[PDB]
Amino acid sequence: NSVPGAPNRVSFAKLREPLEVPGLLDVQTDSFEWLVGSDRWPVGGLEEVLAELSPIPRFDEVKASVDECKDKDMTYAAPLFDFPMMTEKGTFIINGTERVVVSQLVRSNRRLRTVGELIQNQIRVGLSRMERVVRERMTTQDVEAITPQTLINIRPVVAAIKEFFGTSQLSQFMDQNNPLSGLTHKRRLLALGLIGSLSVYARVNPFGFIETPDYLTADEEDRHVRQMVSVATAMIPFLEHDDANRALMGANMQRQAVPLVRSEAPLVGTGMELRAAIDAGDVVVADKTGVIEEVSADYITVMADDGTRQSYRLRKFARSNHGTCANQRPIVDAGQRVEAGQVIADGPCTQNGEMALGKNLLVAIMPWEGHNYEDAIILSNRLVEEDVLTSIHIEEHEIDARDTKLGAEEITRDIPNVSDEVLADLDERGIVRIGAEVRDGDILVGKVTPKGETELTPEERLLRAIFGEKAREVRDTSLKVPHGESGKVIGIRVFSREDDDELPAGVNELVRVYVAQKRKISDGDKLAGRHGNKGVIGKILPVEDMPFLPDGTPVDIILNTHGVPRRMNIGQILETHLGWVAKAGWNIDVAAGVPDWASKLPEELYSAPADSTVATPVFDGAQEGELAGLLGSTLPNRDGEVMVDADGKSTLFDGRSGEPFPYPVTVGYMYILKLHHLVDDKIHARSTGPYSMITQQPLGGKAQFGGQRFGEMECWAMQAYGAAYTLQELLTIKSDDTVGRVKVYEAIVKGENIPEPGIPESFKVLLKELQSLCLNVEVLSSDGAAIEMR
Amino acid sequence: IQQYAREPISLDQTIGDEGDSQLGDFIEDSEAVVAVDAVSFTLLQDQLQSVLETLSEREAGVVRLRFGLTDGQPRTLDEIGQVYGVTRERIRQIESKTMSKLRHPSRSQVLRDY
DNA sequence: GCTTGACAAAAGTGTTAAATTGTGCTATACT
Repeated sequence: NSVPGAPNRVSFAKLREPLEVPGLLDVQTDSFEWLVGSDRWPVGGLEEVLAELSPIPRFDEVKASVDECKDKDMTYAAPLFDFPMMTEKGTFIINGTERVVVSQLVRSNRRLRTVGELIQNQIRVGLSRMERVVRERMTTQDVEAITPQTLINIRPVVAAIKEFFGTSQLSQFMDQNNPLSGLTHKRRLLALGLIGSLSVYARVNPFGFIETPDYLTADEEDRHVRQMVSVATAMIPFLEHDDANRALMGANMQRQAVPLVRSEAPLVGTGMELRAAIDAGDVVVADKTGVIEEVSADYITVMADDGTRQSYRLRKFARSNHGTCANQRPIVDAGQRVEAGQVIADGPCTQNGEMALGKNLLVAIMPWEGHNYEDAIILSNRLVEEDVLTSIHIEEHEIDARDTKLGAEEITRDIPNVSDEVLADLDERGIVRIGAEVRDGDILVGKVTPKGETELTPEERLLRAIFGEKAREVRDTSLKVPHGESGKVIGIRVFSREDDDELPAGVNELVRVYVAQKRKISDGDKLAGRHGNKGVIGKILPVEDMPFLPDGTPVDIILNTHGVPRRMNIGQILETHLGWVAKAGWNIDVAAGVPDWASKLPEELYSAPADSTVATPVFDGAQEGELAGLLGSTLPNRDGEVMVDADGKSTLFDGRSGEPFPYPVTVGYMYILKLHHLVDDKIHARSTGPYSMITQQPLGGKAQFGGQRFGEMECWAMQAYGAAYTLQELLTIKSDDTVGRVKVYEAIVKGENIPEPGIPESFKVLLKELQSLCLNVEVLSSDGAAIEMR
Repeated sequence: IQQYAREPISLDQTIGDEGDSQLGDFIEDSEAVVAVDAVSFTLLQDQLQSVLETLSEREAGVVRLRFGLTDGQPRTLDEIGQVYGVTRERIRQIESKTMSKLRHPSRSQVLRDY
């Protein structure tokens, strides 16, 4: 509303415009403007700290750009006499990683300390600690040799600031798998009940007292007599009908979604989607009114009427913090007029300027033969063929060459023992070539380190002489793709000491590999709606054998009814009917009737075409009576005929038997999301792998191969069954027996019986620990009376 | 110098960050025996032993001593010749003929995979 | 089948120079 690029989404809300709807990111910016004493932002916070200790002020332009810092792994900072700065998204770059500083609430009704005051208080510790040395410095000498520099080492100042952004509970890595998650990470409040997010229209006051819209002071509430909703919560349509606990649970799952390749916008939403998307910052907004000049996937440029010229480089397939793709798309064309604050390009999870965290799917609410049993879900194979729920994921891999105790690490194509087929995908330097396909265990970068003395086994050398392969003097340390990962190689970042490249002391070269993969929606993944309902994809049925409407129109997913009984989640059923209304279109029968239910309604909402979008703001949206009338006017599909009655039900035909389902089933369109954690990442398996050093218990480091951990509670159950051998096997020859585990592996391959377990290394170490404590533990055999484990 | 000035970290330090698992138990003992190899190594010994049964008795003895399969100690040509009572040069001549015999495909194809 | 001598690479061995390492020391008075 009142935005040039805004699309056309009709609103039911019976009340007028809410308010200014203040810039959601301002809270993080205003505190920084004060702390830095920006001209736009009266004594500045930066100027105030020095006044206290004075006596016992400028920053130079930023060193490198935000894009440059995230690439070079440095910190976005401006020297002060390097002071970290804040970007347009209210974030910091510390050593190449995008970070956010949460705002603490530190009461004394309660008051919160915004980021500015937070960074200020950390400054004081460095000043007092730095001034403590000044006194010792200015006292320890003859005098008149003292200068300000010699008297002051600024180490405590810089250390406190660098030590604050890191290893601090307030400063956190920016959670970004979708623009909403990053937006709500900012504006989140913290206490030393402990965690909560800020109100939508909430506007903190200069000190940090929450002001609610004119704005009212906290103490001012006593003097004189939608604001309670957060950003994530204000996007749940039909929020009033769902339980409060379900709402919060539904909000958490919205910031848990992943960006889809197509990013379709919600069909039944609320007014917040537009303002929420552009404020997040992951969308491109025209700065000044004008017109575009040329549009390419790489950049968009607009020729302003003013005569100036601005351009925008589009993030393309940039990896997020959690591996999500950050692709931007251009929505405008050539010869198109634009306005200030209008959307130019779509972000990851946005379409035409509003948050598109999921897709709209046809839903049937029948229990379909136990395949949707109790929380699980069944989907049409269409969602795979049509890439509707497909999402791209990007993984980063790293390996470096540095100086060693023995020699110098060297990465090259030459590997001690390999076939030319594994190297078939490596270039000269030994790093995988761009655009290559990599399976589990393949080589990404070829590296080698010195080794010696070798002292090779005689049986090893005899083959060396027979086949004439000289035993090389160096050992293979080459980067291989982890177990269970696969994809294409997007790009490589090589940093070499030879030319330029400030790589830390010892490092001589660095190369990073970026791998990305299209992830088709797979059985096992997690989906969820905005109301807190979530479940695993239990099965995916071929589009053919799917319950389909009389059109022959197969339904996408089938949701079970059992969650509903006294678990209220009532809203989820409402957006399902409103979803079918929005998809099919309607034309109320108001010629002489003007039905009583539409009396409160606004004009011209009476008629809407097919596929229209709808917005029902949370605490005043579409009301119940109106929804019923809309199902009465539900225009036909291509050849005039009705698919959904006034009950939101239809006779579905079982696509596997052919006979219709005896009862009318509720069908509609619901907005669901693909959740963050996927099967591919969660499945693990191991037969043999790495073993810890101190304790021989198995551990999974690189190339995951991690071992499942058999706790005491599991041991309790094993004891309860009476399975003495299964328990002993798990605790001795599968975990700790340094000699047993290898013997059982040898036994399996030979096919011979499994050997007899030995002594768990854990227990052996136990005796030494007791002995180290001056306790003389004695094994006390029945016959020899004294045994050394050996 | 800047490498020398580095100070070590604590293994007992907990880096679980939600999970309370100390750093110590995350180090992979690299010397620990690889289960598959100690078996394939015992199978290579067996494969070699059989491959030697084709050679001459004197012949197998030389190759063994030269690489020390039987006594784990390699031997100079002089040393090998002293046990067989021959010149050190002849010992060199013997090895060559038997390396080309072991290079004969019959005895080698099996070993290439190893 | 095997040995000889010429011979060069390789591995020891002793002799020296360079470097590294360890210890002593600093005098206004100062607790």
